Amino acid sequence: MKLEQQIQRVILEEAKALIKDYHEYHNRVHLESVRNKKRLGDSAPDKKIHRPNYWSFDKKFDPFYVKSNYKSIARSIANKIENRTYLPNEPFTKDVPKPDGGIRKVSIYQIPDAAISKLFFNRLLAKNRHRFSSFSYAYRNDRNVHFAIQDISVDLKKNERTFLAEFDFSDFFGSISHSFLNEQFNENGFYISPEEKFIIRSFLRERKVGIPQGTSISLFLANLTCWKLDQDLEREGVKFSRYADDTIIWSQEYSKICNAFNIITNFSKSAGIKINPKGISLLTKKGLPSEITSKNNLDFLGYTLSVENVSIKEKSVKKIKKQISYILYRNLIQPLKKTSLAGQTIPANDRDKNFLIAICEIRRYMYGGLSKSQIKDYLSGRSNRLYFKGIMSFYPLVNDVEQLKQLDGWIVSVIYRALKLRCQLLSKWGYNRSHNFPFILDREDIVDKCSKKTIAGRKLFEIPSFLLIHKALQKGLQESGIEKIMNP
Amino acid sequence: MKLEQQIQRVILEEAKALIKDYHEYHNRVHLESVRNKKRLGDSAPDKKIHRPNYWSFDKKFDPFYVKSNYKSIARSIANKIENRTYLPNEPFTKDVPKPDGGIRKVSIYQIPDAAISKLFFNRLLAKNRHRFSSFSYAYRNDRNVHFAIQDISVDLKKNERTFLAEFDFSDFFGSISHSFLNEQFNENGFYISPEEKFIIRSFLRERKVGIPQGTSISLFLANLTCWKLDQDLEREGVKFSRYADDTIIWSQEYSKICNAFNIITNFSKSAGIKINPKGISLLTKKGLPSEITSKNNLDFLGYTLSVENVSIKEKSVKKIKKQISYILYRNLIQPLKKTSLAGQTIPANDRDKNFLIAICEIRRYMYGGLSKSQIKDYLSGRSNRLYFKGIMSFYPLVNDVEQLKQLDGWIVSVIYRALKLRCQLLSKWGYNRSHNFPFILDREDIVDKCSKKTIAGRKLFEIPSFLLIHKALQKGLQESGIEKIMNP
RNA sequence: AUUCUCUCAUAGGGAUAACGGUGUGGCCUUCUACCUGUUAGAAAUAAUGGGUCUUCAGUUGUAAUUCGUUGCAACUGACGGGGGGGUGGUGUCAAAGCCGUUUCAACCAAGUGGUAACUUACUUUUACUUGGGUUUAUACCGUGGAAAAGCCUGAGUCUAACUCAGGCUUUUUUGUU
RNA sequence: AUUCUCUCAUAGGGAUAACGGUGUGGCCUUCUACCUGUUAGAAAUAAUGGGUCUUCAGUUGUAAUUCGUUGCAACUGACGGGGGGGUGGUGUCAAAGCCGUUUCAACCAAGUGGUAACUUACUUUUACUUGGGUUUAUACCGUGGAAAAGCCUGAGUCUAACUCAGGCUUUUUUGUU
Repeated sequence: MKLEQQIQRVILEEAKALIKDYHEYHNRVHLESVRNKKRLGDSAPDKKIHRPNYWSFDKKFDPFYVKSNYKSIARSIANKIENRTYLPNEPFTKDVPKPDGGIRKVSIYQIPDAAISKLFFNRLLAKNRHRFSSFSYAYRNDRNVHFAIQDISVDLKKNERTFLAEFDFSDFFGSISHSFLNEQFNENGFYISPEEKFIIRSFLRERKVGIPQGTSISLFLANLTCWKLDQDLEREGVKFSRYADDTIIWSQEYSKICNAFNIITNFSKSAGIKINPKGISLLTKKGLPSEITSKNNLDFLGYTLSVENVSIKEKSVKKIKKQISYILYRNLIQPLKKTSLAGQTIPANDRDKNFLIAICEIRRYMYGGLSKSQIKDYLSGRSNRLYFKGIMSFYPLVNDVEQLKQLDGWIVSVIYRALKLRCQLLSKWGYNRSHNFPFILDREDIVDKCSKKTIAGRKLFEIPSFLLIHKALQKGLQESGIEKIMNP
Repeated sequence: MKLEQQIQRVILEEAKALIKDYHEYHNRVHLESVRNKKRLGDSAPDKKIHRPNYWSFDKKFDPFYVKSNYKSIARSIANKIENRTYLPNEPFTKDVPKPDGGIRKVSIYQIPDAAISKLFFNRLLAKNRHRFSSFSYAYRNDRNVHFAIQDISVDLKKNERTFLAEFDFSDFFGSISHSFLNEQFNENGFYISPEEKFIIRSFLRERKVGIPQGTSISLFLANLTCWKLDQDLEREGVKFSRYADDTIIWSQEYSKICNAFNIITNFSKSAGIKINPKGISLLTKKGLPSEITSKNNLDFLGYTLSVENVSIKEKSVKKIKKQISYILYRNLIQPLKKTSLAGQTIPANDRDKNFLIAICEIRRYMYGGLSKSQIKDYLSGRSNRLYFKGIMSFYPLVNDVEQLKQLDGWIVSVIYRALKLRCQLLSKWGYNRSHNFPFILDREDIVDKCSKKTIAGRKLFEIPSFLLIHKALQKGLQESGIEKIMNP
């Protein structure tokens, strides 16, 4: 297995995956444009298939070109690696505003360079896995971050008073002396072959200072740089998790968190670059007071973790409500707020097709398309497996039944109100349909009536409920674990 | 995928693997009996193919029978699990003397019971991995124990003064209250489904107190039982590793290790059972003195780990010397110490076939059959891969060049002496062969002369050297990691 | 050309129109309680078309119990928010409260100084689609072929005007279907 | 029978001799520096049969250098234990030492009170074999078939002795080869 063959394999697979993604993109756009023509009638806009802009910045960004000449590309890359002259091209970078007001520098390396990064740094991470800390993650969408969440959640329950502290490592990775990184190469038992060291130094040479964030090589260089910080924090007895440019350190003692603050400062001085807290607080059982500045809720990604429950962050709930509300608006209000209703099917005969489309869209967003019969078959024992998709697949550790119950109420209320305004607009256009099924149900009757309706023998009107799929999530986490439900 | 199909799959694979092992056993016995006939002439004994004795204690121990009726076996097992009446049969247990004077209770569950144990407890371990400690192992032959060794080794180098302590958990697992285990079932974020809880309780019910050791279910129940001991020790800042019924806890502080002793005692009291040290010492750079009782070497499995190097334990070096010495004795001395030399080829014509057989046996035991040309091809860059087998595959973390150099000298000296006694015995029989190649070389000439000799164009007389394959092992650890060399 | 093939190959050459995918339905097969017409049939069932619950907690009875708990009834306790404006009881010495009655509100909004819009969208990542595989129809990205229309340039007769040649843009059918 | 197939199946029924593997060599193909006969051949190489090194550290010169370091020479520094008995120099006021010279020792043994044995072996596990896959020969575990020998039991003539039937043990060839 020569290096050229490995490069050819990896580059071909990366380009093939990107080509499959583009194909599915334009196919999806066409299907959506068919449905949008049906929805918005003549007013419906026309399809506009885009191509990722960076594809034109360089030809090796474009997956199709790379697939065209991946053998030559890999041939030259292999020669460059063997002659120790390889240097990755410039990543197409785009700095993006962050909610704190900073900039998250997105970096897209060209397909050959990203293929090399995966091929080498995945091997390095696999071979040095036991040398790294437990909860170190590179992306904030990393599925395995949920394990860290679990840990903190468990502690926040068992420890009824936990001192926490949060930190931002953005400037560390933006400007970390490459000398420090190169010093760490032969410490802590790391196994980095000479060629792997050359590739590391080459990706660092294409850069000048800092580690490229949100990339294949991010996790390795981050763990390699932060190995001593992890070791000191582990000796202090503090528990910690780094995700992307954030770090959370929790303990049952105040002295420990203060000593961790000192450790982080000393490691920053050793690095020649500073780490700044977002900073320090105490989480306690709700109702119980606190001595230091305290907060009874911690925002960990899309989770609010408290000593009592794990819930969905308020921003995540607002986003879920935004998506459901826009589904109902797009399907039941927007088409009827257009200048003309030419080619827009009007609800009649006790059938509103737009309402079926909206309910199914909400079910896909929430359940993934599961029926309440399927979820109950899984919850009873009839079914030995349920596919977990939709929004709740991203919040598998939620255990706040009240939040889900409130969202159920909100879904029903918004369905009623949107249907009511749809009736109002329809009557404005000239169609009186208040007596028809979609518009006659009271809010306290929508769920029952919809549960009873059946089209094609399948109950496709049942209003999706968060609590049912939450029960299913709990059973599936007691049966498979986080990893299985997050990815099947 | 129904439970019966899963059970059939696992039982069939277990039985099939055991049948493959037996087939290879008797085939090896035949090949060895051919070679032994050629070696010991008429005095060579006759073949005696055995069958594992426990196969006759019950018919479900025998792989052939289990393969005969694995469908009915799995059918009944699945019904028993679904009706919550399944109880594993009695393991064929055999207490064995331990070097400390204790008894290691070997337990072999019947093939269906062991297949169920794997099927369920491997799933449990996979789904609760991140809830367990890093260096927790069930068997002392577990390959991954080497990672824990790496950790301690690294610390013992970086920390030039390390307080260590060792403990024996044998009585803990021999008698642990099953109530304590059952209490831990719903703590620490563990995910144990009701059926997995039933299987755990069933294997515990077949037992009365204690966890069956050296079994598929050992690691899960041990980690589930010791999870609070691990959490307490991790909060104390002590690092630790449990392997089978042993635990090593190390720190850079004396207070920490004493507090760990207190933690272990408290956990013992909570368990209703005592954990006793083998106990406490300081490892320091050689030459430097110590306050407390100190030792500059720690025996971790077949390793002696010191602040300066990782070496092979003295018992392991004795075992290696025993194997090499017996190879030379069996091939070059034993045949000639028989009553008659009927059918035993006598060295002549400057060719001793027995010496070729012995050198090749030593090469297999040491290198795995590698030629020095192959190892140097790998060490130069010519070859991109070398298979790592033989004795040194079990000691991949050795970095003591002096020990290997001394073993090289010992190999050459023993070869010279065994060949000399072979010449003496041959002359006693009537064959004068001191002038011939095998018996004319001085000890300072054996390696060179043998290196030059070639049969079939391949240098099969070269005296195997530990230092060459040690260099190869270091390169393969910097190129692949522990896991890759340990198992290809 | 995103196909196929050559160059000591992160770039350049050629040769052919194909390659790569998407929704629906079909078979295969993974797992799926009960009651039912009506088709076959001798009560063994299968495809079909209609319907019901299916979860969690406690109490009690019962059986096992290695003293963690476990199977079965069978009774109730939850199992679809919040807010604004009016309005009845409560429920107190007033009043918080909290029971219910009607209207308003597509969401953010239980809020902004104000409240609309938006899904190929905003974004620290807010990210994914209906167990696995394969073929009748409707398709899709690019490329190729054909036609039509418009514009520009050049040439011949030449006042006009007509004809031809080249280039550019747009729109339609197909070989993958 | 360890093969194939049936029983509401951790157990029982049947039907056939096969099933499951091992060493060697062959092709396929994964990676492999240099110099060479002698076979083909027009110097392009291929199968073959002989040979050499291939690692690490420092110094110095040189080129790059984001100031971690990196490519290339080219010089030396290691790159095959220990012990017992004699014996020479050193190397000191003696002496430890430590240079080398010869003998003894299969290992443990640089030790036990003593020193032999052992590999289907001892054992806390001291545990594995030659990159992946497949077919000419030599085989293997079990099972089946055939023959021979020995022993026991029963029956017929019966003093003996002979014949037949049944059971048990052992050893040899084969269908997988």
